Amino acid sequence: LVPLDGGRFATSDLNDLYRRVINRNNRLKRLLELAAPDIIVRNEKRMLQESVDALLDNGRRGRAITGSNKRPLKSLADMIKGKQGRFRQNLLGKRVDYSGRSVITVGPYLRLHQCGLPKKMALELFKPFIYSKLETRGLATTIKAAKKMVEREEAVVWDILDEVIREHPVLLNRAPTLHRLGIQAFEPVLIEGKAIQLHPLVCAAYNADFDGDQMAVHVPLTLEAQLEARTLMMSTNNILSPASGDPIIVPSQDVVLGLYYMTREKINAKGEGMYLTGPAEAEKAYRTKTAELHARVKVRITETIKHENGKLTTETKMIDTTVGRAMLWQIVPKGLPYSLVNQKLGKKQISNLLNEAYRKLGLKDTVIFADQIMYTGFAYAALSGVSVGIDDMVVPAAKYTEIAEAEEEVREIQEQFQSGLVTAGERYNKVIDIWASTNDRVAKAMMENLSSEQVINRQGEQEKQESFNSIYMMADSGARGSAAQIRQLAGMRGLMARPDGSIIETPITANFKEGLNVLQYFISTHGARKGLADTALKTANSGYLTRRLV
Amino acid sequence: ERDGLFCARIFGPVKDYECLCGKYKRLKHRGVICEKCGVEVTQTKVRRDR
Amino acid sequence: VGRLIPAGTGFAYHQDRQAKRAQ
Amino acid sequence: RTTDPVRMYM
Amino acid sequence: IGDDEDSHLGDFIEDTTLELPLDSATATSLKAATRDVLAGLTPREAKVLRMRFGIDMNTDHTLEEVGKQFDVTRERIRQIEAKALRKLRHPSRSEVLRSFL
Amino acid sequence: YSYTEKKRIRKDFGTRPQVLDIPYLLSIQLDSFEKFIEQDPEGQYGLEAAFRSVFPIQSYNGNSELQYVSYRLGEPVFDVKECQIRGVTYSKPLRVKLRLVIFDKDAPAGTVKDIKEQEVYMGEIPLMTENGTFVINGTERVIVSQLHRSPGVFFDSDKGKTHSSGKVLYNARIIPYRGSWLDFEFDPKDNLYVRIDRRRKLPASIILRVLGKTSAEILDIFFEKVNFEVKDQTLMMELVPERLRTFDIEADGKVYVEHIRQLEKDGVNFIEVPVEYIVGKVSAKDYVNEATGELIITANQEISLEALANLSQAGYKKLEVLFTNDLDHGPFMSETLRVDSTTDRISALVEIYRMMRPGEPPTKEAAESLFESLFFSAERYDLSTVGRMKFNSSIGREDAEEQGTLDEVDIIEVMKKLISIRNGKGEVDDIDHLGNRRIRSVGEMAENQFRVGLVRVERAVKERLSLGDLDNVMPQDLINAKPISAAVKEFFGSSQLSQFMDQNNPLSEVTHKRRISALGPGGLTRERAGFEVRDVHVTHYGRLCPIETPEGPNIGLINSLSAFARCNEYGFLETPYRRVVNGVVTDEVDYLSAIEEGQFVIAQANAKLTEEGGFADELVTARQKGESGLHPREHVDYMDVATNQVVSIAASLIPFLEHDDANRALMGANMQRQAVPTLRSEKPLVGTGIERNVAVDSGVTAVAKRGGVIQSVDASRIVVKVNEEELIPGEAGIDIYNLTKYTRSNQNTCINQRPCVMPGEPVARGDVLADGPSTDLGELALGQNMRIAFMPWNGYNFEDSILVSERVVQDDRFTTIHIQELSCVARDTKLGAEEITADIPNVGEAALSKLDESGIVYIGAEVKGGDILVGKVTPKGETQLTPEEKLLRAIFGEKASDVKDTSLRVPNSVAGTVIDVQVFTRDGVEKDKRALEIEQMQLKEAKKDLTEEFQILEGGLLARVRSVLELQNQLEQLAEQYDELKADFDKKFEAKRRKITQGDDLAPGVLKIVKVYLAVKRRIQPGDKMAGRHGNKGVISKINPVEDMPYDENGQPVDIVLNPLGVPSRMNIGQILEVHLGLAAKGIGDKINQMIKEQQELAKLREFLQKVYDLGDTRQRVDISELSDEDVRTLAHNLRAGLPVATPVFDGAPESSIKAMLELADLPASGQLTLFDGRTGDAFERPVTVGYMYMLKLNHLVDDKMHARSTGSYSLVTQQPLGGKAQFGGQRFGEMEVWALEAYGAAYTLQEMLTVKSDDVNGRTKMYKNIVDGNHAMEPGMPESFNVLLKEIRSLGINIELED
Ligand SMILES: [Mg+2]
Ligand SMILES: [Zn+2]
Repeated sequence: LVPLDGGRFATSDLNDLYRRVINRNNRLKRLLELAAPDIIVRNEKRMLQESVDALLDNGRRGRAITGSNKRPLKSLADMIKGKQGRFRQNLLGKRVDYSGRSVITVGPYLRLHQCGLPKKMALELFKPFIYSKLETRGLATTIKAAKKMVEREEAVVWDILDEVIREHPVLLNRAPTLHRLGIQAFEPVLIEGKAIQLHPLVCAAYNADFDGDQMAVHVPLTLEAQLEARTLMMSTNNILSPASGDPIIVPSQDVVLGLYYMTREKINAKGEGMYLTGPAEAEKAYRTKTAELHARVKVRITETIKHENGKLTTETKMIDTTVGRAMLWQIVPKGLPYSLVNQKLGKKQISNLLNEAYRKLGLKDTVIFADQIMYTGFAYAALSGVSVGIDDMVVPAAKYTEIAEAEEEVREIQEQFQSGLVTAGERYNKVIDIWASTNDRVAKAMMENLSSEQVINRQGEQEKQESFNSIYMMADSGARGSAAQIRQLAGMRGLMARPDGSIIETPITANFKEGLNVLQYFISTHGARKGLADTALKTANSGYLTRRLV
Repeated sequence: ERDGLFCARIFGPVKDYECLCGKYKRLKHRGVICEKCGVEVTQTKVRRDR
Repeated sequence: VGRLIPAGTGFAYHQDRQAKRAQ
Repeated sequence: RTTDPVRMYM
Repeated sequence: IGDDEDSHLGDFIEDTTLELPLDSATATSLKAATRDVLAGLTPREAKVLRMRFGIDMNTDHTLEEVGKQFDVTRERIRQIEAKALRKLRHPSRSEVLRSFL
Repeated sequence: YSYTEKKRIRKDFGTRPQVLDIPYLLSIQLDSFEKFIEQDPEGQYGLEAAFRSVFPIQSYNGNSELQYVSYRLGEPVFDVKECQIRGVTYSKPLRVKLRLVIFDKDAPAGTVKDIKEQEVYMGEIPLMTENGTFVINGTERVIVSQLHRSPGVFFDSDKGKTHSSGKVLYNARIIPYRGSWLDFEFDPKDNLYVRIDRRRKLPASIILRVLGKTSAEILDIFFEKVNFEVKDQTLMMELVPERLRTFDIEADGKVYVEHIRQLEKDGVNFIEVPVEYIVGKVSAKDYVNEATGELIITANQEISLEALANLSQAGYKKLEVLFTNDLDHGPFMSETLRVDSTTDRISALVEIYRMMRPGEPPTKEAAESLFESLFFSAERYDLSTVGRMKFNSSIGREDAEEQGTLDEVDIIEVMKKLISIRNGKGEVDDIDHLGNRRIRSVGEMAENQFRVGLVRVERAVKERLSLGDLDNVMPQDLINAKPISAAVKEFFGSSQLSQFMDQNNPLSEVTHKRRISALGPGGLTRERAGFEVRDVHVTHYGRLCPIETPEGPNIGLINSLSAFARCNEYGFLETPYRRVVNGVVTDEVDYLSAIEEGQFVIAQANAKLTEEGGFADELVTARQKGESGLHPREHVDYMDVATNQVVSIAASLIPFLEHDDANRALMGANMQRQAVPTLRSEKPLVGTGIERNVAVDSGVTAVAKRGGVIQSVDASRIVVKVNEEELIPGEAGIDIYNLTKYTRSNQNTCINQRPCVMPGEPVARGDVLADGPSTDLGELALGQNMRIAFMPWNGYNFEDSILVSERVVQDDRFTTIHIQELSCVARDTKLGAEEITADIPNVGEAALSKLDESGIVYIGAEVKGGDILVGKVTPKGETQLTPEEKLLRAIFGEKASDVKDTSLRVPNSVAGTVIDVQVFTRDGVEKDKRALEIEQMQLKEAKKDLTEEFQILEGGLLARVRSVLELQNQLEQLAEQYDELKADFDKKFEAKRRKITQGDDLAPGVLKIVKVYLAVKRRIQPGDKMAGRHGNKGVISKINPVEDMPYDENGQPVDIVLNPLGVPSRMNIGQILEVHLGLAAKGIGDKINQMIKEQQELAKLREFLQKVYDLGDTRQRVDISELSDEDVRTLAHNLRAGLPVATPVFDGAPESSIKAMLELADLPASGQLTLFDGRTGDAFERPVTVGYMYMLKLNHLVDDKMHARSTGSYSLVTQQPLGGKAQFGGQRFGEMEVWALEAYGAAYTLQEMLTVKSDDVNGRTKMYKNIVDGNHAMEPGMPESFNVLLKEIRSLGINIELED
């Protein structure tokens, strides 16, 4: 029962319940003293039972007693139980000290064991450590002086902070924490600004993307906690998924696009057919604007095989490859075949590179290789100049003819329903198949048009080449995108479902490049709203299931 | 007040090492119960355990 | 109750207690 | 038949 | 508190009677520094200061009790305390205690 | 073209002529509240209805009554601005005229002895600002409309989720506006049951017994009768030809299949039947023999073999029975009668009294009034007019248009219709249909709460009149205004639908005033909502926007009014449509609701029209019953009025919306409401043409009430001399617009009005004189135009990250002004009175440098974190200082003071400029010096407008005096008019000075309040959230140096580098089109800039402008030859920074027009340029998409999201750290974090986070001491929450303990 502000008081409902019980017990004693009639004594005993029941467990014996706010009172049981009870809100999940929270950005210069911590958060979280060091080196005589220097933001406080942080791991967390990779230990690098810089390769573990997500920062204090963070919780030790064993640090997006563009083959490029002494020579050739990055060359590759028994066999042969694969061979550690690089590298190929590096080399080589893959992919995705434009969505010329033929055949089945040859359900299931085959044929035509091109070789002949379209490269590299999204981009959006689950007979024959009219957009919203609502309910149900399983 | 829901005799002193009547109002008088007020001179935290 | 969990780094500790409860 | 003390007293 | 049913007034009320850990550390440091400073005085002078200000003892004392514990009177004890306070008012043995204010 | 539009004409890319202008965006609020407050002679709406529903008040005995006459609303004490300044509610007093009359007991009733009539005050009604907002407790609030179930009868079913059988249980449910619910359900054994107030089920026949229905009458109403006769010793049917269509047919040759149509062409009135055909049938009447005196066969009783013989012996020859099938007719009512246990009205009344009041002894008279109160009493049951119309439409009743209570025929027809639905005829009603859902606005809610308060006062008035002692009582003694005021204050301050006004930008204004919520009182629940209500029903076309609904738990439960949606007289949403006659399409339009929409076919604006005004295609696209299809041209009935009819205002501002996925469009619409105004407002290069409507209707701009010429312009005042055609006689002739300058919004954002006018130019009505926040020349301007390159840059735009140049940071394009409130309240305590003074103990002089003599900082002081703003000292009690502390005091002196320093300090990491200080003093307290200075400052500021008005009036009067110079008469008249003007000015200034000098009604216990406004210029930094208008949000990852960013051949670097990877997967292609069109627009802008620079002749400028405005086959006909030379120069000047282009939603610019404008701007047709790397100088080997995009700075800043804590304040009971940045709390280590550490194996980290960091009281102090000492070791203890749990379990009488 405490004074909030300016004479206003805040109490607990237990006070009201206990007051009722005491008042009615006193009334019962007074009635017994006065030798009251039996009916009044009986009613008093009845209310005593009711009040004690409301105190122990309100809303169970009868109607819940409500306070002056027209809300039910909270009893002992109601606060030892429930989601907002003692157990789940204060004994299993606790608010903690030495904690912070900030928006997360991307640090492409960081390493796996490093995270970018703002100096303000580091100063506020590591304050007792700063005080300790200031006293032990004698810059501050007592704790008050140390606080004065820390608050004044003196110069030496920053050196003290960079000595405390030097080898002190910090735990980064993101809500929700679906699995154990949602909390990881990093070595802090102190940065200006107010945002935490996160290594890209760990984002997939956090399910974190930089559109405004925030992360929590925890500072372990005791030596045992620091050893646990450095030995068990380090991001370097956490590179395999505990669910399946597959690597979780596989590159995505920009890295995959860069490594894919670097490992592609172009026909009749500048510097084709040259002979190169090795990866360094290929790098020299591309930096000198002699051979294009997609030029076919013959490169002398030295290659070490590490057998299962530990045999390290070195060999050197001349391999037909491109300049880009020759360069990428520089960062591949010894003990791996060149056949792992001598191909266009999508997401699956890079995942296989990391998997085999872990299998035949261990963890340190794997983490160094993952870092180098990330830097090379970022650099060459930057140098590539991949850009999405409006001429990149090549709508096939067969789409209009197919739509016209589908309309003609739908009208033919429309003048055949009156003949009684078919039923309404048969007409429905036939128009649906007509349009659901027109969709497949339009998608196939678009993919055939978009994934091929015709180039001129050195001889002068016309030769088919895999296309270098931006959207096609995005989809084929596996970076971000798929065939269905391209078919909704440049083909046909397709048949859609009514809010009940039924399928509208007339599909959306227009794509996003040429735009939709009002009805098509309404039909699209019909499914968008379902998707969002089902995502929300799915999150709730999955959380409940995970809690029961744990 | 006395014998209420917040009584200082039953549950303990409100202020640290003091008493309601102020007769014993320092640490030197620990463990001594006032005759005037009946409040044992101790810490306030005992009110979360009594 | 706020004590070490019988898993991970806190496993061996509990084992010793069990040993101390065996004797 | 009823669980309200008020009606019982009535 | 808000439109949500998860936030209550009871979570926004702070315990004001609690002592800050910084204050506890400052108190311990002050005790240690006072012990170090009193270690630089004469045994009788340190004893009279400690007994008349109740340091490391279970009670405080007037000059009657300090006079009776020794073989010494009122004014004698009063001026030993005066001499101690002039000794500790000297700048040489006061820089440490200045930071505690 | 208007003057404010002729300055900067936006090129329109639309092709469809506009027929209906977008109406006032805030009509939904203004019309509702005007209906609430305005006088109603017929008394169906407004406070008149509320007064007439309760008054007159009848006493129990009938001695006297209180009657109502009329009402009025007085002059407000304050206006809106100072109501916000002091923190009081803007309201008008309600003054109602009532008459008290007394009736004598001896004399017959209705004899008037004496009447006492007067005007009594019954509370204060909050008024609505012209912009549709309320000022409650000094804060601006919006009442949000509610979408609720319409009153009436709703027929639905179970769909088969009750029992595993394929049977579907059907039911009906009546919802009154005020009353108790009534349900009629089917059980899974073909019986119909009744449910009153959701209680336990009862046979339906009970509700008929209680209504005076004998079993014969029940069978008559609920069944058809087939009759039998005994003719010539033969059994005899009747003739109903439709019934037969098989033992035989006794119509001779008409016999059949021992199809009926064969000989049904010929009719005979006789059919004979066996005795066996009757055995399985049930009776219909009661048959009594007078001789026997008993009841042989009862109604609804199965007829037996001996029954026929006994009836024949009784002499009865006519036998009518019921009619039962297995498909079309059913025994439901008969079986329900067979399962009922009552036999008479009173027994059924006893049964329903026992059910309604379980355990109560059966009382008859109570029963009567209970049933009469349940449904048939006007006091407890009220079916509104809308509910009455829904009822009369559902069951087909055609009368009782004013009745509001159920009667016999209502329940009879509800039962009949539900049985008809069970038979097969008819269909259930769609629960999500917008004809079944209603819009309830401010007026209706205020009426309801006012009526609740009126009932509260009615009870006491009735009791007091029932006392009877009525000799000297005037009516202002029974009326208690406080309960009514409490009710209205409760509604306007603590309702879930009364929310703080989202004031980031004008779009937030409009979207908050046009929001519709399914939550609130009488609404839905977030956890109890279902899929069906959240889904998009087809009736939402033109009524609710299918795009903008918040992401998350509130998905679908909160909607936005569409652009042209309207509320009819009944509260149902309606949308406009152009009618078609004789195949031609007419300008004039009709508003249709959801019920009226189903019948007609409705085309849409995309349908092509001929020059004759008719459809071109024979098969045009249209809708019927919510299904789209192709329909004949001559069948059309209506067409849509505009292309943006289905989308709301926020989604109508997204260019190229038809090229975006619905998800990303929804994200963009929601995210465009979170934009923060910047220092300089810049128009969108690519827009939709809706910006002017939003800017004008938001109210943030200063709109000219009358035309004329601006007499004077200033940053704070605009004075307009009105033209002599709009001058009301006797008026001064000038209008004064005072502009808001640097006023804090609800979201701590600057509200500033900037003049956009010169002295002397002409202005018309509706013209913009000042631009408010996020407005540029009358156009909505949220973000800024940024040069955009779509290309990956070294991982600094990984995922949705954004790479930003230093040029835009240096140019302050995204800098914002935030105004923050800090309050210091000096109260009165037990020890003494808290004082605001500069004599702060233990504080030096440097900290008092910015403080004045009173103890308040000056205006314009640059303050940083920790600086004192208001110096306040608090009396404190005695401190029992520790022994070493008294050593320190003895050695160093420094005696303690009687006051402690509790002063208002600037929060950490906050540094700004003090821009205003307000001091509020309780009456009777000495006003400090600063309060006096502020008082004189406000008086000096306030006398200026009155001084100017008096000066112009006196100048006109003296000019009249000179012109006049019979003579003495005119001189005396002029002198007396001058005296009258002087007296009026004196009265106005007296009222003003009284307002400023007036004391403040502060809360009890407080003596002084000091309020400081801090202005902070927040620059754009990494971690800030930036977004476009297509759902493409992002967080800035780096502020790149200029020399490191990509640049073009001419050397122009880009401003923002965006990742292309997010475009294909997310299906937001409108952004690429916007980039291309913005590139073209800025190209044309720089061409005009060049033409201006070398001072080319106006002929070439006119030719180029005409060429630009004539591009494409559009609906815009701009004639540059019709503009003056100066007007053309102003247009060219305003087009220097780019040509604004309008691309309406679903009527946008095709790719051909974009490429044509790119060609006109001498830019690549593909929109892709050759960029060069700044770091290396090498050109990128693929062309890169470069252009201009409208970027927004969202109100998600890293400045107010960064938070850190080591040790702070702790909670009172749990002894755990607080939660929140404002409270300096700690992060929550929930269940899943504990699971993650358990999975890792971190026992020690888990133990530390559980005990030391959270609630081990001794542990955390010991750990802090150890860390300061440098030990990094812990001695963990018992968590405090577990001890709380043990005590709580012990309080339940359960012995829980710890063993050793
Ligand atoms: Mg995100
Ligand atoms: Zn005492």
